[PDB]
Amino acid sequence: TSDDYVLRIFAIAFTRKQANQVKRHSYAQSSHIRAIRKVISEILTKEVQGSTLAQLTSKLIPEVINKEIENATKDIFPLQNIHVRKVKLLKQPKFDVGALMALHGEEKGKKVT
Amino acid sequence: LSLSAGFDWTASILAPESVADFERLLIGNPNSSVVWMNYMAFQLQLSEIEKARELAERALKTINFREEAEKLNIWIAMLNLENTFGTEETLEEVFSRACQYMDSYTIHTKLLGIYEISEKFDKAAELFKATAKKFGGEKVSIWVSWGDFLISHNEEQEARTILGNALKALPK
Amino acid sequence: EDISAMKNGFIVVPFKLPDHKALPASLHFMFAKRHQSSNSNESDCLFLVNLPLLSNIEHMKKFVGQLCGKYDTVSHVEELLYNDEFGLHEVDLSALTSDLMSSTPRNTALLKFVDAASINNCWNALKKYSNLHAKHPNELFEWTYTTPSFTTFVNFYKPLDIDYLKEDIHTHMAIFEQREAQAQEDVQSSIVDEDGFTLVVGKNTKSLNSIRKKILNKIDKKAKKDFYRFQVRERKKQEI
Amino acid sequence: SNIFKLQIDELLEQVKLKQKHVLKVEKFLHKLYDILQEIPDWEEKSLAEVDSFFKNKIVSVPFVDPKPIPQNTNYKFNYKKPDISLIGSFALKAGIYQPNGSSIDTLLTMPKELFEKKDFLNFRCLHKRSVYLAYLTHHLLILLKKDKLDSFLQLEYSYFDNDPLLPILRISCSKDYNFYKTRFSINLLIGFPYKVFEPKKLLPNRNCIRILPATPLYNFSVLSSSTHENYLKYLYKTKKQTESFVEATVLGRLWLQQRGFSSNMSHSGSLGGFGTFEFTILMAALLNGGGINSNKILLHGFSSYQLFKGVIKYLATMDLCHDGHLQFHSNPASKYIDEGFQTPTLFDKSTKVNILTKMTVSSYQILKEYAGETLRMLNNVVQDQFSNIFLTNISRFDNLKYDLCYDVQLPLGNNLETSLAATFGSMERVKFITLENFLAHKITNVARYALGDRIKYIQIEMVGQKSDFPITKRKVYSNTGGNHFNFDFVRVKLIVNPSECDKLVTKGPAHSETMSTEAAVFKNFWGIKSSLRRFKDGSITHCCVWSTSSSEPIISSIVNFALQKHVSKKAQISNETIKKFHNFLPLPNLPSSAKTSVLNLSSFFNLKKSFDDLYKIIFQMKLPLSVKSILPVGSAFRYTSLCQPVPFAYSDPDFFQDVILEFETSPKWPDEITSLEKAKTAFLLKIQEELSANSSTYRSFFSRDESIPYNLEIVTLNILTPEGYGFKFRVLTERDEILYLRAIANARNELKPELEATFLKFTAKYLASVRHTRTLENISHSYQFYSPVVRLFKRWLDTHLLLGHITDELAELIAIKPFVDPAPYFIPGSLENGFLKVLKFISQWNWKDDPLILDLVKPESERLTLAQYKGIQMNFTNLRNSDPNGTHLQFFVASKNDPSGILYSSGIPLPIATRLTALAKVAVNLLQTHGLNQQTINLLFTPGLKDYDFVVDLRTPIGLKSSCGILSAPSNFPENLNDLSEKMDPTYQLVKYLNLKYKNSLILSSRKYIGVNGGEKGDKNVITGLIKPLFKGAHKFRVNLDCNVKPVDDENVILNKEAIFHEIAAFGNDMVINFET
Repeated sequence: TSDDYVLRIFAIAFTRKQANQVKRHSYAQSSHIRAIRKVISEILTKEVQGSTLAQLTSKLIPEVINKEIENATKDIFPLQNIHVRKVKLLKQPKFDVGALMALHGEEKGKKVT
Repeated sequence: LSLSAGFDWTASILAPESVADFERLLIGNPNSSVVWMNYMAFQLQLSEIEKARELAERALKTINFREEAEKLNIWIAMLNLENTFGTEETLEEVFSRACQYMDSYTIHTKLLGIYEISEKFDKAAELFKATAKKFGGEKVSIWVSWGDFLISHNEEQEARTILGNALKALPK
Repeated sequence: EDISAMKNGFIVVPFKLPDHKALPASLHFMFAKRHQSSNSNESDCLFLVNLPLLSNIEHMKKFVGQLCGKYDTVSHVEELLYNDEFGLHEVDLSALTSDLMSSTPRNTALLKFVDAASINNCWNALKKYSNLHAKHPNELFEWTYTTPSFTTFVNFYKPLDIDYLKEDIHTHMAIFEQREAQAQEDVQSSIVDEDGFTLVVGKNTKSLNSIRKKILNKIDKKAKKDFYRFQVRERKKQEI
Repeated sequence: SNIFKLQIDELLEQVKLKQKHVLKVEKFLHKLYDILQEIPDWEEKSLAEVDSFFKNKIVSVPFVDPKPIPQNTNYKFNYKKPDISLIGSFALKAGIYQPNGSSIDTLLTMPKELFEKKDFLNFRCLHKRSVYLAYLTHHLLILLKKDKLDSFLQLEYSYFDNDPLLPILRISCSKDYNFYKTRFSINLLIGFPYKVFEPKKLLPNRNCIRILPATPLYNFSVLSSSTHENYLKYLYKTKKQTESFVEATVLGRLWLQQRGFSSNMSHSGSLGGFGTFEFTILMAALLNGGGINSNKILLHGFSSYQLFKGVIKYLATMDLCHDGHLQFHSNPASKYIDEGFQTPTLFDKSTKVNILTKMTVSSYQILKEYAGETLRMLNNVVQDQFSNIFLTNISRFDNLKYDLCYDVQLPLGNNLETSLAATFGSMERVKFITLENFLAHKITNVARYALGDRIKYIQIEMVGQKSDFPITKRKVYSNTGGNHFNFDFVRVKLIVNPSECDKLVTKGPAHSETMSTEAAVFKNFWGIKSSLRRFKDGSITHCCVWSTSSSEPIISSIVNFALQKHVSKKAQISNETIKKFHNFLPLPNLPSSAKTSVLNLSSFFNLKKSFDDLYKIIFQMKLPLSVKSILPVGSAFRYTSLCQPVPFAYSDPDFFQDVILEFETSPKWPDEITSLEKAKTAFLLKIQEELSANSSTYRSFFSRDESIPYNLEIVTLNILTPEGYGFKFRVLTERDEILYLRAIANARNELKPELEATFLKFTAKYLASVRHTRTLENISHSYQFYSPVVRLFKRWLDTHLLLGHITDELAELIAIKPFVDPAPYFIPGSLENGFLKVLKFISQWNWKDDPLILDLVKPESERLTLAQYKGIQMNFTNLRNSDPNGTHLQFFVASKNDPSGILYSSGIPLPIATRLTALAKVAVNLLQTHGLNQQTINLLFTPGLKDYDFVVDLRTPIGLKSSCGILSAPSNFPENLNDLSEKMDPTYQLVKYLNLKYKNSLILSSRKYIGVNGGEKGDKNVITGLIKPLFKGAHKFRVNLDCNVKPVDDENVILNKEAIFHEIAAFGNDMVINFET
């Protein structure tokens, strides 16, 4: 992220059969699988760099990202069960309390006598 | 009291005879083709054709896009510049570019004049044929001007042939 | 003040300016010349320069009315063409991006008249109007500057009527559906030229205008140096 | 590296002294040496005899306090021929040209027979020295008269390195032997022979003044007085060994001067003590060891950069004051000891002399900061730093160099109050020889303890301290001093720590059954204000609680009480300058606004919380296209709004805050633009509609936006939050960008420059704006003071009618550079320090030839790499190639967000751009001419308004200050939302609209924020205009004149000023009141 959170993302999807399908299986030949993984890599990279971690998790909750994937991958091949499987945080920057306070939205004590 | 600073419109806070003097003129006169052309000529008189070429490029952009007449001064100036000091290819590049931005037929007419002034009769005849081919069906002036060119060079029979071609191309 | 007309042929048209408390016989001059053009919509027009601020049609309706009464001439006006005093509409961006919905100086405008009888009547009257300043500046006319447009314009922070917007969006959309639908059919309709040449149109293509713009916008690796007896003969030549 | 090599040489030759002035001086002082040998000897004299001998003479002995009294002066006095010698940099031939002038140090060694072994006790030797100097001056003067040279020589006494215990004679030349043009002054240093006194007795721990407490300062002076030639011999060897000794030395000298470091005493108060000698000694000490394992750090084969670089590394990282000290042998490899003496120490075992005695702890810390600060610059490879390292003086202004400055006026200042004089007392005369030394420690010690972690560095300076006095006087005389105290007053200079500067409560030692020593001093130091309090965590600690004020920092309050309680109850402490800046910031009309600190961003967060509530509503709403995201991009969302948000204060221009709405990608977007937004507007209608039904408590309406040129149909939805906050909603579509890219492609070549400008605003408004807010808000957390100063900076632009042409981002990108690029200064930690730094930059910035490129990053990734750096650099050259004079573009601000560098700085007229530089240049000059004060500041924020060709006064029907949320008021939105316009200021739209009409003729300006700069009622605004040179004069008429003109001849016209004055008047309607032409 632009705030220097290095993350690792894992995206999972599945092939689906068309409405008028008669073939039992819905396998895809490799050159889709290679072109699928490319567009998945592009969109995931574009979103994370173009969003802060606080902004990033904001996208995760509605699962918007899967929908752009679904639209992005619609031409190449119909998919199903598109999901961001797992998210890892490999490295963190120097901690900033001020930013943390903003994300969570000082106090005088009481005389002991 | 208050802060008062003299207005500076020439960035000084940071007749023409030098590189500076024309630039100081261009501070207040960005739309004057005469000032630009005067600083075109000074560079050419200094044998600085390359510094002259980059200049009119600045002039073509600096002048307001609505000042078509001022723009025409530069385009004619470049046609004179390339014709006198350049080669055939660069003149063609300017010539094609000049027609792109401005009324093409006007640009054709000016180059015809430039060739006549520069006594390049052979190129004038060739451009007459091309100009007549593109605009002969609409413009009578090109035929009259072309007829004037041939009659001036004692080619009466060619003029008669050209007049016949004028009738064929032009509307009744 | 003795000046009545400018040498290239623009005639002076003086005006008395409104009295305001902030600004306690200051005048405004416009310049006019008869406009000649073969274009029908530009025909019977009067070229005008140095217009007052926000000079739309109905202003001239007052002034032409004032001139008509003073000089007992019959003159009537349709419209003031090319009144872009802000320079807002100089580029038709709709035409620029696409052909559907749009098949398409400064401080000046073209004033159209009903007939040649009106324009010459006004133009003659406007000469007599010009001569007035030299003799009798008092009898000049006063530019009111106020007509219902200014109230709309001066009221900058006025919300738009949602109901009006909803109707407008619906109409503009629906016409767009008709136009785009017609275009897509046209491209994918098996176009064949008079000499039996069938145009190639790709799937998802929507506009033939798109096709032409693309065309305007837009062996050596397979060759081998060493195959032919002549080639190695060249190689044999350069080898020694 | 090679670029640094050549740059160094250019600096060396530039500052190289001219050899002619050298030959001029050797002509003189060689002859001066002849004069000295003419001086006769003298016999043994008691203090009574020398006093009588000097009683009638104009010359007076510069005896040091305490002056010798008849009882304790039993030792006699005598004079004999000394050993004349030359020392200092001129001895090493390492001097440079100095416009202010340099000094030549001549050493006079006292014959050993003139001393006893125990003359280093109770100033015995020093009093012997003083009379010797006086005897020289007496005979030198008469001989000077004999040789006629007195006509152009002026003689006076002075203290060496501002050392009161070491008076010296100075010779200077006033306007053949006349060396005035040389700009040199011969200093007569009266030193002692080597090893007259046992150095072991003169160690810092030992004492030499009987009263036992140690006497490091006095021990230093006498021992240093006895060790001068020895070091000269030490330096001379090293200079021979390494070829680049001198080159490195001058580099150190130049760096020290720019940072205001001198060899002069620092316990006296002035920042200094570290000069060329100390730099040379350390470098020499590094040239015989330096490491913990006694390994070599610098090699004799090193170049000047390597020698200079190593030293800067050496000081920056190793500590010489608290933990660790260095020992070396001038006469043995230098070894770094882990133990520290709590004071800057450079021990010399050979001479038993600490060279860093003159250093103060406070000065050392700052010195270490600068060395480390420069070192990161030295390691930098992306940007050239030569000029910043060597060609920038940061000592010109204290305020730019120090965050907060407090002037303390001591009482009874023709001698200090009896109580204050009483505090000084016996134990401190032995410790601190002078009260100005003692008092400075007293101010520092109390100040450092009281402030604690709130500050980083503190400097105490006694303003108006002199070091030279006439020969007729024994000691320096200050006007207020009356020979008692050599200063006018003391100024306390601070480098604040933004992280904990504004802490409400100063935490202290935790409670215990038995009061600890730390708790005791805490309670005693704070007295009554000391308090024991509990916190929500349950801890019990001794702490004292402060009160925040919008007008001053907590740093002000603490120092007044602490200094008053401990130093003197009569002390007067005043820093009005910071107060006035605080006031110029708008005071929000929120609860407890005055008590808030300017570092409180509380109002801003509340706007987000309201937005978050609205944010959730939109997402759950069902629309044909799912919402991809809602991005707020407002000024308040990046903590830069000039006026803090206030509920229902809709008169504020920035009240309505922009936000970007993005849907999921779809292929059904219209392919014609005019349909596209009309499709976008259709979406807003759903948002307005269903929001109205489900959430009636939210009110909403639509508006017309024309910021993007020729895109006249983008409609924005205005939402009035029940909290009293407003937002503008606008739809972004992925097709939108390419459609614009479509437009430029097919547009006519002549029209293409126009369209790309439209695209430029498009990306500036929608695409880059998102990145701009995102980066700025994050970095702002690290840069606490950035948010207010940029607001004040914008406030300053508004007063001078400049915001209307300067886009807010450009101001923000302008205001942040002192934070991201503090070099050679530190990061601003004060509103005063930051704002003046912004102005200081703009004055000295050559926009015509120097680009502006920012690393919008937190303090030490996304750092600009060398490839990107040059990539931006060629962009500036290419643009300046087409626009050398800079007419079309003026300010070139670029960054990772804006690599083009033209995004936020296009369309600004050249006259405005020059004003921005012009105003700053006047501003800094005013500061130089007149020190910062209430008058100068009040000038900084007032507009002249005279230079403008015509000036127009406008007044609003009602005062807008209250509705702007400004405390010198609405509580709900009007029932009819048409009524909002009744409480708005239309002038900023008036001027913009009038600008477009008269672009070819007039440049009109007005004040954007009427509530802030519209007087007490916030109801007065002014429209100021400017005529170009062309239409100022008469012109031949033409169709393409495009201006409102008056004929003069049958082919000549002139501008119609009066009708223009009418049209603006009616255009303002009742708003206009008066004209001034």
